[PDB]
Amino acid sequence: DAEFDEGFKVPGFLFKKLFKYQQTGVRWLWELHCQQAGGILGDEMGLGKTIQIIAFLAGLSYSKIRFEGLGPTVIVCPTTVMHQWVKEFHTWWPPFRVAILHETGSYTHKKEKLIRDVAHCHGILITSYSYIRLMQDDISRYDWHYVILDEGHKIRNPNAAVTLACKQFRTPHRIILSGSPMQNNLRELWSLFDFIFPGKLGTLPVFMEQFSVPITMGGYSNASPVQVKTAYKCACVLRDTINPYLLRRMKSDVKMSLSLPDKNEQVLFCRLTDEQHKVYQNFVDSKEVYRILNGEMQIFSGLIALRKICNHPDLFSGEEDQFGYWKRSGKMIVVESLLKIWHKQGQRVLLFSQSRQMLDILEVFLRAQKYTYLKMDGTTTIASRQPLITRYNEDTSIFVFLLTTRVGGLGVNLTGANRVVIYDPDWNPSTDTQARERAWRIGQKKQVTVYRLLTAGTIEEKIYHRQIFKQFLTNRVLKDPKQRRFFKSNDLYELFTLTSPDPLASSSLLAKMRARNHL
Amino acid sequence: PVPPLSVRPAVVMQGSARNQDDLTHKLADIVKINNQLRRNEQNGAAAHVIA
DNA sequence: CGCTCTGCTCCTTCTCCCATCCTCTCGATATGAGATCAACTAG
DNA sequence: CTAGTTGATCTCATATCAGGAGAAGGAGCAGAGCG
Ligand SMILES: [Mg+2]
Repeated sequence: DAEFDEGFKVPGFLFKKLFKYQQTGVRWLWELHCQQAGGILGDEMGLGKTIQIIAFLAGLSYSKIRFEGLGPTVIVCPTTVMHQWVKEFHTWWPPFRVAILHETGSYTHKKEKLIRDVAHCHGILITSYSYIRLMQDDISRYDWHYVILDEGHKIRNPNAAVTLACKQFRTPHRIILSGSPMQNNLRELWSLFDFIFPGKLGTLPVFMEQFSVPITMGGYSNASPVQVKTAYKCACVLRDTINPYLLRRMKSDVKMSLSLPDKNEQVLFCRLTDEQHKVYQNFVDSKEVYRILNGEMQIFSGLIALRKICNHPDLFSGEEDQFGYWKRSGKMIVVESLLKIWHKQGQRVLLFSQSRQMLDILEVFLRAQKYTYLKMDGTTTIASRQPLITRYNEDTSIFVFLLTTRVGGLGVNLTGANRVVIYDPDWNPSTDTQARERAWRIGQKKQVTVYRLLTAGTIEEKIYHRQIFKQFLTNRVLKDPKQRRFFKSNDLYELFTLTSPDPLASSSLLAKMRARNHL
Repeated sequence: PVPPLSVRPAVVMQGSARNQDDLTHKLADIVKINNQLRRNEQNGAAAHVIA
């Protein structure tokens, strides 16, 4: 057995399975427990965070450290991964009672009875974020011990009802599992750190004034050098502030110690077809976009219309001229070529989409070919989602796995897939990141590559630029503060244009004080 | 109290966009400020902005 | 004789009001994904 | 009983001088009256 500082023992057989970084994470989690503080397991997608949590909880109950050992814990996760958590708990620590609070569930009686039973039995209640919002009256009356939030970046909006619900738990032991705990700006980081440890980053106004405006405003292309140094100063301050409670391991410092196969992250710049280009040019020349640029109307109509046009001209639905015909969209032509090549190479492909309608169009195109597909979007019943994933992970007869990035991403394991193609960019970089890490995970025995399709000179390239800027802003505070300024664009409201190509002894402390001011 | 629509009728004008009564716009402002204030209570906020 | 209790005029604020009825012209004035639930819609 | 399909509904997320008149309050002074 592994013996930690005070009284925490994790069983030897369980400990041996864990990797070096995973047991380092268990150590860190128990140091947080000693401090009675929350934390973020920021390890990227696929590095293993369900296993670290399961091992830490198993050692906490095993070690016998109100609550004797482990109390009644609640795990809030996306609906598609609830049964995944159940399976991992059963395989790794079968002694735990692990009930699902969901319509699928296993209880077949009043839910409130299930919450009461798990609370009074010191079991693990896995629930969804929607249920936490809905059952906040009952979920918080029972003095839970641990409130692990899997994919806790769903709490990123400080004013969302789910966030306010999840911030009602009285316990100090609040954990977030999310390999991307910053997706659009630093408000998200503040929301997460308000959840795990309400005090460190102060009130949201104060956090804005001290960190968000300095750090963000120093990343713009026109930033003055003094402002860049101020942003550096603030980013370093914030990194030091959030260091003890963020544990973020990359797949670069762990890849050598984990034997993952090679990865590629190509970004194809697809070409609008003549008809697609015509529709795009007609729309950017229309009066609606003119009204948008004048501030009269909301930008959403034009933005969504351009995204649809780049996806496929489903605005004006033009035999072999049915709705969604592949040859009318350039990205669909590229996807057809890629699918042909990969099928002749005997490989398995993971085809993502932001839009459900574009997913239906891709599904129709796949039946048009002889490819054997398998689809999972928000409409599929939750109870069948983990089965479906297992199916695609089990038999290699299934060639392509269609997905929406909101359901197909976000914590599922699809290591059976070999190639991954992100068909449509999103405004949030993190959606695309999780979608592309669905394949390159622990258990991937083959070389994976990511093909991220963008239409050249369209709104999609501008979205790619916006999310590159967001990723740079995130890296400025997650990996290093020396981040190069985003210079590719100014990120203004001219994304409506078509531009198709072709003890310290008071001296080290005083030195740090002197150096920081100089910055 | 929110008066009914007959007290603040909304008339379909020549332009298809509906026309709202003055009371309706005032009520919209009241709802906006009330919602913002209620937001600033469920999550704590400085007394200055609340005032 | 100190201290209070009116109280007296007076200046300040403030709020209200300002005929009835009729005619005409003229200017200004989003969209989809996911979740929940409830009705089926059948097995 | 009992799972799968169908609609409604909610949340959430994607960028960039030429009035006047009267009534109510407060102010300062003046005195009366009693400890
Ligand atoms: Mg996970």
